[PDB]
Amino acid sequence: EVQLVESGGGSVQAGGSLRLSCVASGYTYCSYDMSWYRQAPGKEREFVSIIRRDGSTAYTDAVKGRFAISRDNAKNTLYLQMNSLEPEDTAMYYCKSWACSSGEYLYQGDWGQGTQVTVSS
Amino acid sequence: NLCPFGEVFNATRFASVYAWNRKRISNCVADYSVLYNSASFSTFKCYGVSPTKLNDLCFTNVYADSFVIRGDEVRQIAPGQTGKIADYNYKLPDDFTGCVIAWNSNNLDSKVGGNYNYLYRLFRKSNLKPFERDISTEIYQAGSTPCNGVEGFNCYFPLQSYGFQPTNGVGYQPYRVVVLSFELLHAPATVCGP
Repeated sequence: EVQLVESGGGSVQAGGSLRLSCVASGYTYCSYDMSWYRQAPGKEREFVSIIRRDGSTAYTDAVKGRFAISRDNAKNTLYLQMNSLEPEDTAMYYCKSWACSSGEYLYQGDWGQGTQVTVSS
Repeated sequence: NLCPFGEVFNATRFASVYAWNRKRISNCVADYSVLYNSASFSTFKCYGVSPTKLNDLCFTNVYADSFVIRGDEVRQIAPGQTGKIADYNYKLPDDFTGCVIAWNSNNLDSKVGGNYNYLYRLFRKSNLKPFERDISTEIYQAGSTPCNGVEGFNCYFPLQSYGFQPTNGVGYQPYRVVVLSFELLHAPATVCGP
């Protein structure tokens, strides 16, 4: 089925850091590739980064060499580390399980509730 | 004995269209008349087929491709077709034998500020072969220019959410689609009748 849930957001000074935490639960017949997205509220819901099963990242050009995506499959928990935050990187942030397979069961993907990150001058 | 269609059609959730479901149906009896003039269903186009004659005619397998697109895209769930869906999500073969159901599902599959959970493949390196599925999370090279695997100029993440709101117009509303595909390759009959 999967319930995803985000955590660890809120207001912070510009230049600081934050760690976002996507906790999963009761899982499927698969390890899903997983992503982060944000809503620059106004601008539509927009791609931030991915980690695949195969472990390759890709990141959107916006946050390159500033943000970092990682998972600890032990916890079944997914990390967005965000360094050198500007006010642009304010948004509701969302984690995204993708489609993956296993022979006819076909997990579509799921999104979470989100967490608001907020940055200032 | 009777076939499990009510689980395909009257289903809680449906496939995003790149990520298209199927059941094969076998070893059961199929009253299809409660589909054709059910007439709860909007669109209903049979190719290779009179939609009487199937209701006492026999197949090795029936396969039932459950998924969800925009209304304007329903044109593409059809042989010889072109553009985003027939190219990149779900093709049909040019001498297809089968029926194509859709119905408007705005009442179900839209929400207040947009259901993200139905989805579609924009770009892809080449077109899909008949009944190909793709689930690639892998960046598209638009340019000659390399990607660095950074989403950016000429370097695009190839899946999108449709984002169905109820306040949409009728073409940008969601339609739920089934594609009954019929075969009889060579070992035995399993689906008819009565």
